[PDB]
Amino acid sequence: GDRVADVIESSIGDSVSRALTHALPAPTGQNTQVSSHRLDTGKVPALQAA
Amino acid sequence: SDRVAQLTIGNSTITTQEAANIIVGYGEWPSYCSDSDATAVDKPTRPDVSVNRFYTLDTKLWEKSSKGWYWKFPDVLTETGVFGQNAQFHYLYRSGFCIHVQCNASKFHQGALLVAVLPEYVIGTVAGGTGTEDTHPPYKQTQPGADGFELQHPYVLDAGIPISQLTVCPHQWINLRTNNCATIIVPYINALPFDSALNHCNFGLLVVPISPLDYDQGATPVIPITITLAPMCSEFAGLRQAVTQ
Repeated sequence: GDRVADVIESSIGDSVSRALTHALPAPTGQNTQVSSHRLDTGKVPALQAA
Repeated sequence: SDRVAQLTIGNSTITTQEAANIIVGYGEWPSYCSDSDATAVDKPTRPDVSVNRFYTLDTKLWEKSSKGWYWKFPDVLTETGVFGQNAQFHYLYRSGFCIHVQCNASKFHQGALLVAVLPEYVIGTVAGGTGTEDTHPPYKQTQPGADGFELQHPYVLDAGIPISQLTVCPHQWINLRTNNCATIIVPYINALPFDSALNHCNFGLLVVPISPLDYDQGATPVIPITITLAPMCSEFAGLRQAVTQ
């Protein structure tokens, strides 16, 4: 039996590997949606941080 | 979040990481001509994406002694891309514009450009200096094309009017320590619903240094100013053969 708090609230022994991603069905290539012109400040898709 | 921006129209996209918001001239967006404002009866052609896109037309070098320049619209584009072709083949034209003036430097350079749009920008001459000669500006000066034209006397905008009051027009400033571009959206401005893209320039774009460029010996001395612009809601009518003027 356990009693000291640090042992009770311990995560030692967790065998389930948490996954940040998951597979999705993808039988065909993705479709293309209609898009229009965007003239915004704040929104900036083209800029990245490799 | 106001300093960062992306402008996408047609197959062209512009990005900036040092913007100062966006000005929408006279508070209204470009729109197509309504059925009650219109008068010409033929069905117009509205090419959409092939003409409403960004065109980068010219680059000027900003120097410690620069006086300023101006370009006329739609003159700057009458000979470029599908837009130009439509302007030449049609008698009637109308559109708005998204103007994006670019100029970046370094945190050690300084200076400020006033970027403004002045409708019906009529050019005057110095009247032979004494004011007794009734001279008139030549075609190459009233419609300079894509190369634009340098101001002779910026203080009076080469038209007898104070540049100190030019801010009464849609404008932005490119103050090097703050931003590296100006973005102005202009709706169609005229007393007629449509007009000739060749005979009439709806407005002029002025880029004038008010606070001179400066930097210390050793910093990059070549500071370009580039002009990029996009027609918006372009409409054309009165089709016939192509005409350049």
